[PDB]
Amino acid sequence: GRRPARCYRYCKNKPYPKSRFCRGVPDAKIRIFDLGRKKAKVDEFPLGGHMVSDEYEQLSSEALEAARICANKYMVKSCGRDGFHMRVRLHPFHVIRINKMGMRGAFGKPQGTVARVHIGQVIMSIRTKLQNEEHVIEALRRAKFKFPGRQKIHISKKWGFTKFNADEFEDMVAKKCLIPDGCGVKYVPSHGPLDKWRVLHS
Amino acid sequence: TNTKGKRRGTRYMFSRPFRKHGVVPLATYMRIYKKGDIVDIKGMGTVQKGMPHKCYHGKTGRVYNVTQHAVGIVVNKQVKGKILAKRINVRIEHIKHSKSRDSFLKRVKENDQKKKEAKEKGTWVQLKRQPAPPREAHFVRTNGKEPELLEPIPYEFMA
Amino acid sequence: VNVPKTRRTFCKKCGKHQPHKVTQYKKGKDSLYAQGKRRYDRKQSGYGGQTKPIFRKKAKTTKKIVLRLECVEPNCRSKRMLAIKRCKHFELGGDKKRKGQVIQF
Amino acid sequence: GFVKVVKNKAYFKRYQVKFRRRREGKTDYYARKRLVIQDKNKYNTPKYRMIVRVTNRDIICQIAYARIEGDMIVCAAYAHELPKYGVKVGLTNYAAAYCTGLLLARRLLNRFGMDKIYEGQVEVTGDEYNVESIDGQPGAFTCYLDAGLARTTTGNKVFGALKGAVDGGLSIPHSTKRFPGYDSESKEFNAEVHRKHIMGQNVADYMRYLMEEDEDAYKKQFSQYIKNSVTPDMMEEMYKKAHAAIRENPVYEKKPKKEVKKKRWNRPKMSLAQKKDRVAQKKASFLRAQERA
Amino acid sequence: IRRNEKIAVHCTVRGAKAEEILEKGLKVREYELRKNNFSDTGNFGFGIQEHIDLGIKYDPSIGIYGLDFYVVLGRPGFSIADKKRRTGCIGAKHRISKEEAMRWFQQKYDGIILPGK
RNA sequence: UCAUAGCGACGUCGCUUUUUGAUCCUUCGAUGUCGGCUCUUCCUAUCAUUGUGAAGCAGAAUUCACCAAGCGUUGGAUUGUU
RNA sequence: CCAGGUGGGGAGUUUGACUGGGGCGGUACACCUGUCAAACGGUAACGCAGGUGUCCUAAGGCGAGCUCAGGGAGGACAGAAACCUCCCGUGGAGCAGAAGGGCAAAAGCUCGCUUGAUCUUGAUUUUCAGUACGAAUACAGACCGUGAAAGCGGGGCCUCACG
RNA sequence: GCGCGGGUAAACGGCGGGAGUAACUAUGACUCUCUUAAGGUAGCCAAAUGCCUCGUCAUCUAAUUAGUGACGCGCAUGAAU
RNA sequence: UUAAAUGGGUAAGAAGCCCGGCUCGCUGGCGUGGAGCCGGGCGUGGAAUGCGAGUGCCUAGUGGGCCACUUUUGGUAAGCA
RNA sequence: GCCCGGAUAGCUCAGCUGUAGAGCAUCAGACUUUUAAUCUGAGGGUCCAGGGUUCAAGUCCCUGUUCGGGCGCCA
RNA sequence: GUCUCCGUAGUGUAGGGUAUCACGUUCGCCUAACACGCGAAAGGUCCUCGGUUCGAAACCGGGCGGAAACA
RNA sequence: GUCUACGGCCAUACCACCCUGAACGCGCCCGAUCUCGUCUGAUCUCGGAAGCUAAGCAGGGUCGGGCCUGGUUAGUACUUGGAUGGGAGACCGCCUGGGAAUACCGGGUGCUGUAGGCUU
Ligand SMILES: [Mg+2]
Ligand SMILES: [Mg+2]
Ligand SMILES: [Mg+2]
Ligand SMILES: [Mg+2]
Ligand SMILES: [Mg+2]
Ligand SMILES: [Mg+2]
Ligand SMILES: [Mg+2]
Ligand SMILES: [Mg+2]
Ligand SMILES: [Mg+2]
Ligand SMILES: [Mg+2]
Ligand SMILES: [Mg+2]
Ligand SMILES: [Mg+2]
Ligand SMILES: [Mg+2]
Ligand SMILES: [Mg+2]
Ligand SMILES: [Mg+2]
Ligand SMILES: [Mg+2]
Ligand SMILES: [Mg+2]
Ligand SMILES: [Mg+2]
Ligand SMILES: [Mg+2]
Ligand SMILES: [Mg+2]
Ligand SMILES: [Mg+2]
Ligand SMILES: [Mg+2]
Ligand SMILES: [Mg+2]
Ligand SMILES: [Mg+2]
Ligand SMILES: [Mg+2]
Ligand SMILES: [Mg+2]
Ligand SMILES: [Mg+2]
Ligand SMILES: [Mg+2]
Ligand SMILES: [Mg+2]
Ligand SMILES: [Zn+2]
Repeated sequence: GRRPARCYRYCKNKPYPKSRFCRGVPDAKIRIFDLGRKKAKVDEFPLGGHMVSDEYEQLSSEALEAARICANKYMVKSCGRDGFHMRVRLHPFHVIRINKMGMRGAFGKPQGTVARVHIGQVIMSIRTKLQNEEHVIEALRRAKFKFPGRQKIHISKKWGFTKFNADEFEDMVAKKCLIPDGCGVKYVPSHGPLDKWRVLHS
Repeated sequence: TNTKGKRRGTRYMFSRPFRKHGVVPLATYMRIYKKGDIVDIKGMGTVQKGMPHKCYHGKTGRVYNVTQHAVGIVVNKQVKGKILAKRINVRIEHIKHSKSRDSFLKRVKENDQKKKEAKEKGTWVQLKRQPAPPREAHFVRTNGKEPELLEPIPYEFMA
Repeated sequence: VNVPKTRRTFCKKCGKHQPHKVTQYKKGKDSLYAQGKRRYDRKQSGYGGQTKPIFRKKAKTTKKIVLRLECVEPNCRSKRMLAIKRCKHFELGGDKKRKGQVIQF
Repeated sequence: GFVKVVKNKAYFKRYQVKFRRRREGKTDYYARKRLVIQDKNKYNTPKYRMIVRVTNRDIICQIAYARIEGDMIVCAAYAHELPKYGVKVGLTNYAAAYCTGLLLARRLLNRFGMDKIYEGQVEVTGDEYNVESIDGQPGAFTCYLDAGLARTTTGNKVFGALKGAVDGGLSIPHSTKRFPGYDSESKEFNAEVHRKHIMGQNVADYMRYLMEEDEDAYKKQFSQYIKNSVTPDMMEEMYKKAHAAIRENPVYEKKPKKEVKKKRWNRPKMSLAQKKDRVAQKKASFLRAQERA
Repeated sequence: IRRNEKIAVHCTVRGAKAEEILEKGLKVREYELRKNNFSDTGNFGFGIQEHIDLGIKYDPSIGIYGLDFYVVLGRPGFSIADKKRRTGCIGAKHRISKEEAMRWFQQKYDGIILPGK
């Protein structure tokens, strides 16, 4: 019932999201996006690795389903169930239509959902222990084969999923311009009211 | 295919500018419009009376008549094959004074007083405007500062 | 719609605004001696069958309601007619609806 | 942590601010554009506005026309300036409104070099009088009454100022509806109770009645009437003489007073250096208090 | 019920009548208003069941309705918020808070509020 | 037991024109239209036969691959039938 | 001889169009909104999301007065919702309908009065070939309404509601 | 003349549906009802008439989508169509 | 909200500019305003580049198109639409 | 377009300018070996809606609402 | 393949404001006893899952099914 | 230096909280006989002047929130025109010119017309 993905590889149909017009959309096969020790705060998983794809293709949801399951299986087999955090960065908002078996009223019915990427676009995101880099490299390598295009694997210079560079991060949080908040962090500009300053630094 | 209503395709055309909805500033009302003065066509949407047709928005015309609340203006409209002169009536708040003719007139008045002053003083003076001629070979100092050496920074794949 | 049985309006004869009585206009009976009807009878005479078109299409649903109005002034009783837009349900001088009631018990 | 906040950052970021005077609620821009806008095919002819305002202490009356930079005002009248002749107590009342309207009328007429013609109504009365232009003379001045936010109800002092104007010689269109003399149910204009309110019999009878009912409530009511010994009678002739003086000389002059210094009563905005010093020394004081323990 | 019916009816009372009716109700309550009837804006009010006791006696025609007071407070100047011209806010420290409602209550009626519940 | 002797889910990249589609470019002053009978040659994505490799190939039997199309691939009942 | 009825026995003639061939199916056949449309305008497909053949003596015309959706805090019955009061509230409501635009002492709601939804000549815009219809915009001339007046109103806030 | 009223099917034609009901279950002799007025009776059948269909069972042959015999809720058999 | 590039309109003078002066039944506090008109003075001709323009009449054929870069709609795609 | 005929207990119809009735009904009582069957009672009029002639209307007259028919047909 | 309808006490059934009845089983009355009769009790998370609103078997989206109807 | 009436522009002006306010002024405040309204003088209207800046208002304050304006992001994203450029395509690179918007980090926070008052 599902056509070959090579038919829907290229983004060529004017992004067409689920909306009030796009009714009767089949429910996506992707529902779970963040996996692993999501409770991990900020430091226990310092290293951040990313799969990045350099191509303007639309990626089918089930494709990243298989990729995510594969990454999770490798993680739980090799690094243990506690020592990683899985996060994907794509949501199949684009809707793809199929015209069934002349072509009067050729506008077809939606049948799936795909996600569109660009030249620099992270797909998978992993934060884990520093000595797990060899583990994660292979984890993303095997994950790539579930994807139609050709992707690059890159170790993020930044500290985990934080938008800040790993080198300066420890000091940055030390001088209290940065605070940890759950998985992420909260940058603290010095332009609030002095009470908001004075509650901390003390 | 599409319909031919008087205001099709004017959703963003006639929208008020952001943070500008509401009561019209009154200044735009008592602007004094002569006959033969040059005005442009905006077509503010908050007033639905005396609306210019969508085509005339963002074009400039000259006034040929004046009434209680509108003015008669002449604008050249491009029909498919040629361009024709149209006389249309628009309530005031849809149009504004055009600064093009005003700037030209300011330059002309400066030219006239320059003409007055150059006569009796006897010196010959320049009138036209020239289109940015060549640039007059000159020197550039160094002050003993060494021109710093650039060098492209190396490729890194940040993300 | 609902329209009052009387209303003040401009009357051409007396040349001002006067009270007028309104009435729904009803089309009169064909003269059967007017020129076109008579030409029609002459043509339909003899053989040849129906010599003129028969509409039999009826794409409209309703009619333009015409109100015959006349000035109540005793000297001048000139009757003018005014046309109202189309309407399915027409009514003359019904009760004036008024908003603030229990709608309904 | 109970309810979503309303006045959040986004609400402010997209909040739109009304006009300055509308926010201060001092000018109804709907009616303002309604009143002042001159027709387009006149191009320079100012539509004059008789602006009247009610102040808890004073009465404002002026004749304005608006230009792009702002409103242009030719002449003004002030109830606080009124007692410089005639009446001295009883300001910001109906009689005050009529008198100051007449005063504004007369001073406009004089400063127009026109006061001699169009006397208006030298004799004061409550009936209807609308001035007319005289051929061979400059056209009669006309203007409209800029009521403003005041509730224009039959028997409002602003209409008293209007009557002062129309008796003064101004052609301001007005029906005979919004005056004390008008009867609502009878649709009639008595025109005698109207002049009673115009001149002050309306407060005269009240304050004369208040004698036999009370004396200390009398005192607390008309305390400044007690001083100047303002009797319930002798309150007609002084209004008459006020009108006479209005006729004689309505010109207004200021008082030369230049002996002032630059003693600033406010405080200026501190410069960036002051804010930085303040925040830094607050920093020092806080950190010091903490290291004290 | 159905809309545009005549469900309720009320009045707004100010002045001597207002305070005497309020004291009438408070005596009906013996000046005990217990815990949280006060509203945080400063105003408050309460409901009762039997109006006949005080005041006006029973008439067999009329029935046995209850009612609900809701008295509002204020300081001189509060009418600026309702004034037509130059309307404005009132300022923070000029406002009324619950905390001073009981203070003024006990300052006037010696009523009891906040039982230990 | 053991991922991969043999299998391959979730995905994904293709090949072919032996299905069926989509289009209507060629012919409507006509290219005879289903099937069968006969007859020739060609293709390999090899069913058998030659020679090989692998196995959860002890033998026997079988399965999976390679070079490989020279040769062979039947007789009948029912159905017009493919 | 004339009238009425019957009269495929018989006579003449018709039996739309667009269409990814036609037929069946739909109307892309007159229209309106948003998009397609590639930032003036114009722009196709049996492209997509929709709507129309009306409804309104007021849902029209004025003027005055009010602020709405929603939320919070309360207060007998009464609670998720009945009603009152206070507070916040850029409109997140309503304006007949589809949608878009526009709208806060508004164009929304409640009231007072009313018929400018009237009688006339031209001009212009809109599709346009710059024909017609329809619709619309400025005027000009009467006669009115409303308001205190400025003014506003010759139908519906504008974009369709028709020969 | 058409309507209104009778009569007429070896005249043209038509012979559907829903409820309730029997000691396994099932069905419903029986009772009621709907839409036009009845609701396929006697008989016959995968027929020259059955899409599903090469219906199923028996026989016929080594093998039978054929043939015969049998069953019939029969898309859509049937009484001088 | 912000907002390109590309792009659409207008102006770049003698029909202009400046002085006087008259007419008006429109407008009007006013010699108002505005329009119209008669005179007068202005020439360094008021950006580049190129080019001679303006105008009247009659009128055939055509009204099945297709393809190319780029933008783009439907469609899996198409020598598809 | 014309002539019209009928709308009333859940269903149909008679009808008093004068308190709507009959039935098929619904439910309940007696009645009964039980059921039938038999009666009785209660309750039930989408009196087609608005009017009007009216003391007084289901009726009489209009106005519409349908439902139905029988006639006439140049935009 | 597309489209339409429908998924509920054991069984089948109707049905936002706590699943009706029939049979199935137990059951207790009656009878000498059976039968019969009657009565009650038990009995279905209303196909599953996601959402929507105070709350959903009901409303909206899927997934399964089953059944036709086209193809 | 201000303030009042009328404004022009319509947040640099808004909103939140805090503090200061001399003189005029504006207000708050008192009363309901008349005008006028409502249920109620709450609003609206009218008549006053016992008291008060408390509120409004004005000024200032806030590492305030906004708003305005800058740097940044960045010659990046994008784009006019060209190639018998690369690449299977997807797209990318180059020539030619033009050229953004977050985040982040700075600065500012009402000017101003007319008319009229106060301020040694
Ligand atoms: Mg395939
Ligand atoms: Mg497409
Ligand atoms: Mg279109
Ligand atoms: Mg469209
Ligand atoms: Mg657009
Ligand atoms: Mg004729
Ligand atoms: Mg007003
Ligand atoms: Mg072909
Ligand atoms: Mg052929
Ligand atoms: Mg030929
Ligand atoms: Mg041949
Ligand atoms: Mg091979
Ligand atoms: Mg051979
Ligand atoms: Mg024939
Ligand atoms: Mg465009
Ligand atoms: Mg374009
Ligand atoms: Mg209003
Ligand atoms: Mg009038
Ligand atoms: Mg007129
Ligand atoms: Mg209109
Ligand atoms: Mg049978
Ligand atoms: Mg059979
Ligand atoms: Mg057969
Ligand atoms: Mg045989
Ligand atoms: Mg047989
Ligand atoms: Mg093409
Ligand atoms: Mg073609
Ligand atoms: Mg801030
Ligand atoms: Mg470029
Ligand atoms: Zn007449």
